Amino acid sequence: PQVAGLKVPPHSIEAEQSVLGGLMLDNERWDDVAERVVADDFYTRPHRHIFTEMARLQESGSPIDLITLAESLERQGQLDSVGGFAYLAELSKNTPSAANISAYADIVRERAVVREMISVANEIAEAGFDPQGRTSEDLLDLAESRVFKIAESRANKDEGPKNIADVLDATVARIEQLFQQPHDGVTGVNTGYDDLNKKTAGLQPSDLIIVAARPSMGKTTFAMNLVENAAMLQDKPVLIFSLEMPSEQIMMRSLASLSRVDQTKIRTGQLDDEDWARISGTMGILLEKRNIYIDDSSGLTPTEVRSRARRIAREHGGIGLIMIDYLQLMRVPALSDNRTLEIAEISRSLKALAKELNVPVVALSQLNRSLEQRADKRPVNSDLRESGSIEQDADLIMFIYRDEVYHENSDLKGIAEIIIGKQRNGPIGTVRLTFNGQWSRFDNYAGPQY
Amino acid sequence: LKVPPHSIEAEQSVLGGLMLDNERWDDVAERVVADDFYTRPHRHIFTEMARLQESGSPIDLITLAESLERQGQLDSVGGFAYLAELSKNTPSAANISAYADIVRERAVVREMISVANEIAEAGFDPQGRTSEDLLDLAESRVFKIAESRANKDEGPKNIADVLDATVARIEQLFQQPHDGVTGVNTGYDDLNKKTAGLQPSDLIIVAARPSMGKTTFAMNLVENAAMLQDKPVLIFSLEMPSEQIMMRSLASLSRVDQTKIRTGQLDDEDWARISGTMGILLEKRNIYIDDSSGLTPTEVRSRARRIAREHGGIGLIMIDYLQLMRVPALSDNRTLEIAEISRSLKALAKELNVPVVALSQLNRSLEQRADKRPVNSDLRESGSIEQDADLIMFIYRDEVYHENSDLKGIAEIIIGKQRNGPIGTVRLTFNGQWSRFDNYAGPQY
Amino acid sequence: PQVAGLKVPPHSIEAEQSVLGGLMLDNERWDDVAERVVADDFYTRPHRHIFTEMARLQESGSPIDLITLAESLERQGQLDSVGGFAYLAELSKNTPSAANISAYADIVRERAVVREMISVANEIAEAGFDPQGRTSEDLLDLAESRVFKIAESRANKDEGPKNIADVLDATVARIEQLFQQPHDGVTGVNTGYDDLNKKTAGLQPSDLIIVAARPSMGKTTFAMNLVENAAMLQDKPVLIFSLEMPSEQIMMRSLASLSRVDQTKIRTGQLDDEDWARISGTMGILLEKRNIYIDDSSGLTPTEVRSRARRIAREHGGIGLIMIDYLQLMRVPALSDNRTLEIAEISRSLKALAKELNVPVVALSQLNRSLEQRADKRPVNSDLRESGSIEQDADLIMFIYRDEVYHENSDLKGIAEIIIGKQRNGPIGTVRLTFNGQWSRFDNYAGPQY
Amino acid sequence: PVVALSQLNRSLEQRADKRPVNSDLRESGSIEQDADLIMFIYRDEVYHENSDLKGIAEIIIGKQRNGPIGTVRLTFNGQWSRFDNYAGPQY
Ligand SMILES: Nc1ncnc2c1ncn2[C@@H]1O[C@H](COP(=O)(O)OP(=O)(O)O)[C@@H](O)[C@H]1O
Ligand SMILES: Nc1ncnc2c1ncn2[C@@H]1O[C@H](COP(=O)(O)OP(=O)(O)O)[C@@H](O)[C@H]1O
Ligand SMILES: Nc1ncnc2c1ncn2[C@@H]1O[C@H](COP(=O)(O)OP(=O)(O)O)[C@@H](O)[C@H]1O
Ligand SMILES: [Mg+2]
Ligand SMILES: [Mg+2]
Ligand SMILES: [Mg+2]
Repeated sequence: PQVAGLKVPPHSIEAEQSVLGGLMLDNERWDDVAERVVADDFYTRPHRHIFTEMARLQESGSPIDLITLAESLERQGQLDSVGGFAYLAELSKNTPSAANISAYADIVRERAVVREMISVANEIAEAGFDPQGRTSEDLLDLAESRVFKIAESRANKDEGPKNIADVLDATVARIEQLFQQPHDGVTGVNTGYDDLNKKTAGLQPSDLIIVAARPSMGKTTFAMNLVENAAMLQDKPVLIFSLEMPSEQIMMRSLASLSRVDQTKIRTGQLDDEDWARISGTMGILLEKRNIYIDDSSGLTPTEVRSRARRIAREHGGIGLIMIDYLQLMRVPALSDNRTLEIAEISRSLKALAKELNVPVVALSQLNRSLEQRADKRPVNSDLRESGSIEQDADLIMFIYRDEVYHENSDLKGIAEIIIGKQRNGPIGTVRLTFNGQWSRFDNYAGPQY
Repeated sequence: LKVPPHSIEAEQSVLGGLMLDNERWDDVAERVVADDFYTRPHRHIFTEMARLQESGSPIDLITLAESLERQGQLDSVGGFAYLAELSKNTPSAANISAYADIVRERAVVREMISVANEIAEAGFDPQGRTSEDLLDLAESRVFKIAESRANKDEGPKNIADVLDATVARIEQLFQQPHDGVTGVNTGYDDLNKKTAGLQPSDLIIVAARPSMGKTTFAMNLVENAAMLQDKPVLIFSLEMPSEQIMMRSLASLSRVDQTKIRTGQLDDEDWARISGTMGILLEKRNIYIDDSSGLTPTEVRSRARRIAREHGGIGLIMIDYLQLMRVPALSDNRTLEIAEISRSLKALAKELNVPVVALSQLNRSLEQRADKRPVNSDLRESGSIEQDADLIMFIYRDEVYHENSDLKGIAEIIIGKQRNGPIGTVRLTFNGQWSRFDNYAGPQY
Repeated sequence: PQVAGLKVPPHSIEAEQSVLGGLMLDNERWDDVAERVVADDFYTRPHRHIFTEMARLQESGSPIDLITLAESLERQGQLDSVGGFAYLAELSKNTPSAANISAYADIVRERAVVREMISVANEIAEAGFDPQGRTSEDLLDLAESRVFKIAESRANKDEGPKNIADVLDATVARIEQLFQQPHDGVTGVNTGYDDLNKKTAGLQPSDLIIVAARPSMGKTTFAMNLVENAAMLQDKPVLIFSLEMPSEQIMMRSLASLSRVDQTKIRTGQLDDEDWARISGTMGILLEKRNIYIDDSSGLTPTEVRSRARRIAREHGGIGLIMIDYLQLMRVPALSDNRTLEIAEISRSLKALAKELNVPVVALSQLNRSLEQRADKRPVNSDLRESGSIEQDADLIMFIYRDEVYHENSDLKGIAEIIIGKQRNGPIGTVRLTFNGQWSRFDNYAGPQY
Repeated sequence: PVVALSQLNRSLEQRADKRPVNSDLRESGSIEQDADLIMFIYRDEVYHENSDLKGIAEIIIGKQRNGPIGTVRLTFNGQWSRFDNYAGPQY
């Protein structure tokens, strides 16, 4: 009957059956499950054992679907204790589609934690009635312990609140490591532009830089210049998620910058021996390193972006930089109707990413026309209208004003000034850069002052 | 075999030995309170006799009976015969302290089992609550007994039991110098007077358009309250990691600009301040920091409980750029998200007897006003925090929105809400390269 | 075999042991169980009589566990007669969690109905075949009364529908008891504001008052003044649920208001002898009385509010006032997905409480900030957006406006007006009061008409 | 072989194209897993009038265990309930 079954401890075996075989079908969602779920949150011995195997093996063994699991279990030699491969095959039979997993990873936690807490309550009571030579303070410190042990068994790392001295020693090691080598003016990533390295103090390793201007001001060119220089200097990856334009134009413009010959003398082939030599030079010095990876997709969400980036992270080493062109595309199905909160959540998640990996971010944007009808037309932070979320999240913003698009009579055609709208860890101001942009590159401007 | 453990002749013994010796009253009262006992009549006896020991000394048999008649309560305690049974029996000696002690012990136990059973109830019939919103309940209810010393975790409170704590509060400060302060000192001799210190149950909110160093101000607060006070503090930087936080606070102390530190070059003049503040900070270990990515309020509560379980009790908190906080279940709608956040914050602070400091942000419908001082109706996040809070401090600083304006190197603290006091406005300075506001010793505003 | 297991009347015995095992192990639940179960709902006579004692004691003698029960059970001569002490120990030995009771008392009621219906069906049929020379008129009224006796066995004796004449006797007795004594215009509770009792006839005793405003008008002060006054104007308790802020501030405020001194002379300590005199007076008047009870809780539900209140009601006297502060914090978690239904639930439940005890209920609120864009700002029934159920349940609503926040050039300084906006018994109006908040109290205003 | 007809949730409706797929079949995968062949169906005379597919029926196949997937065209003359083959432009 049910009355004899009512004393049962809550357990949801059905989803617990589904989840294992669902991950046997796919090892791509495995991290989001490993975080949210732990062994003891499985009810019985065998499922728990199988998840133990499937969790330890991905530290070393990539292939865990059906049979390398048998190789593992052989190296443990615990055949026919969970039924071995017999009941394992009975399990691997199940959920041959396994579309999604999240709720089936959450209800486990619900039932597991509830069961555990209630066992604890039972213990507290029946201990209070059978005290066994004990007194209140000792009677109750155990209660503190058994209550706070639960979530402590689920926390994973020292992610918790850092004592002061640890972060202190970390920062002091940074100061010392920097004190060894020359100052360089930089405390992070270099951009090449020495005049910019001062104000910015170098692109810092934990931030969400933003760059912005109307379309034909060529912000995209500047972003590619940044990643370009940062790739040639470092011994470390970079990444580029260009959305609007596919990659076979990206690389043409990249060679236009690196190689200082226009697109037209490349797509055609009118290039002289010196020009052939410089194209071959950029080719050969990129070939040795091969830092860049590119995803020239159509439209994306931050959730996919974290996966695509962390895959590169685990492939080799910590990354050095990221770029994102024309931010406004990156969707979110939840708020596909509204836009304000959409941009808010985008910026939020990208900040979270950049902190999750301790690496910078570039992330461009568009502006609103209305600065046209101000008659000075110089950008300010009020101009880009996205509810001003980015004006809060961002550790850095800067703008571009190429003089020649609006005015032509003026003599400063071909010069472009950067405006730094806001910076967290420094001052604001401006700089002056120059533009020989039939091959899409900026360079320094060693003129008189501004 | 099993029973909610009560002793019942110890109780009668205490009542009897308390009747004949009216003076034997503080030795008891320091150990026992009405709800500590088991039955109803003995409680009402105890509290009426307390009412009599207000002034009336003689309380054994007859004056008690007469008062208890005046409240019209005789014979609901048995009767006058059952009463005189007590003075008849138990002429015992002064083995009275340990009686009250064991009775208090039994009461603590009974309370413990009651809590455990409530936990089991809410484990079986959660009423849509998940586990996250359930461990919160459990840990709170247990912690309230474990930390607390008055061991009456839940219930209403009759008044005398409240006035005792109130007047102990009003007592302890007069002995020390009061100095206008109650709670925490910010170190700013003008703000202390408009505030009397960050009172230890209140949700403070800071609010400003970004480039104002509100982050800097809050760091300055927790810093000064880390050194003056001798209890922990917490700093949650959802805005940025701790390697920047450390440089900034250390800079604020040593009065050396950041651009010199991270550059890695500096003078003996500066080393003599760095080493010092390092050591003075290190021989306390006040601080704890968390450089997380995205937090719920429940995680905040959890971490805080574990801290105070370690040792003593915290005294200040700082949360950073509150809009990042997201309770995931209601991520689809934003207003209720903010409301639940602020609710949880308030209950946290009230639970631990602390202040809280929570930064925020503002809507840009103020810039077109052409005056640009903030006020209450400027922040549009449903106004869910305007109703929850106790203290607010907007910030304005003229040398952003103008270059030539003749208030250079000055900010100001526009207060817009005060739960226990009045409002005002204050003048402070800003030297943004070593990141510390200072007092404005000058004319008024 | 099992076939002969079908003619048995349905019953449960393990649940019947487990219930009593929990109740004997814990007294906190008797409300719920007695709100689901009655003596005859059990199977046999012993467990019936046991439940009889375990209710009839908690009527007056609260404690019922194992031996405080047996000490009464003996005096009716029933030891070693309903199972006895040795067997009765079994019930307290096993199931020492008291983990679930309510479920283990639902099914008993189910089977009890299912059995007391069938025992009636058979007893109707056999008489329908053994008519005894009866006639239908003498044969169907018994069946009526039989079927209805089932539901009568459960119903509490004093919740049914009353006749006109008894109610009318109560009414005339009320008017009589009034005319034995002056009237003062009051029909219940007094406040201290004679300007208010005329439009209100006092706080009536079975209602849901609401006191709504913008943040800084001072509603909290007003409610505290009300309960503060009704303390000394009565010989009967009160309650407060200061969900907003804890006791050590509330009592400072209350004390101060009673003694006409500012808070800033207490917590500072720069005060006079006249001061301490007026302090000790109100102190020694509060403590010779023992009316008030306070609850510095954090977050609550009506389900717990009812329990905390009824504990007070059953301990001593019947309460005569309540206050609840900053209502919005009251969680009822099942609905927290939504808010409109949440407020509807709370209002519904508080109304039901107040009427279940025949007492008033102050309860505060907040107003949405829509009025600001109107330039009149005198609040009205339309600007509170909390499902508008509070606009329906309430037998009274009294907003608060106070010009010297919005304007500062005021011809209307130190004056707070009370915009009543709804009434269920009297008429509407508007009251004019004065404010001097450095000690947080409102006062009368002997002044011009309006 | 065994034919076994079935029905579809209206969950497909709001998609603005309303051609079925496998995931449109909300049946806890109870036959998306325990099947060998599927052939969803569509007929554009239903959802839209200005669709230039008057008298068209297409056999959408979200799955075939033993072979390749596809997408196929037929006609429809429901006035006596029969399908024919399509001899027109390709697909
Ligand atoms: N053949 C060319 N002649 C002149 N300018 C060029 C040529 N090719 C590229 N550019 C410059 O490169 C810039 C890149 O701009 P664009 O890619 O449109 O910016 P965004 O990516 O923001 O749209 C252009 O604004 C343009 O002035
Ligand atoms: N080293 C520095 N040199 C010059 N200005 C600085 C320096 N550090 C900070 N600032 C200024 O101080 C302000 C601090 O703002 P911040 O602390 O980020 O508060 P918020 O997070 O609200 O912007 C910035 O506007 C910045 O311009
Ligand atoms: N100690 C004080 N001195 C001067 N004014 C005060 C003091 N305490 C409170 N006030 C004023 O009186 C008001 C009290 O109302 P309050 O309790 O804040 O109502 P609410 O809970 O609705 O905010 C405050 O808003 C404040 O303006
Ligand atoms: Mg572009
Ligand atoms: Mg900040
Ligand atoms: Mg209030």
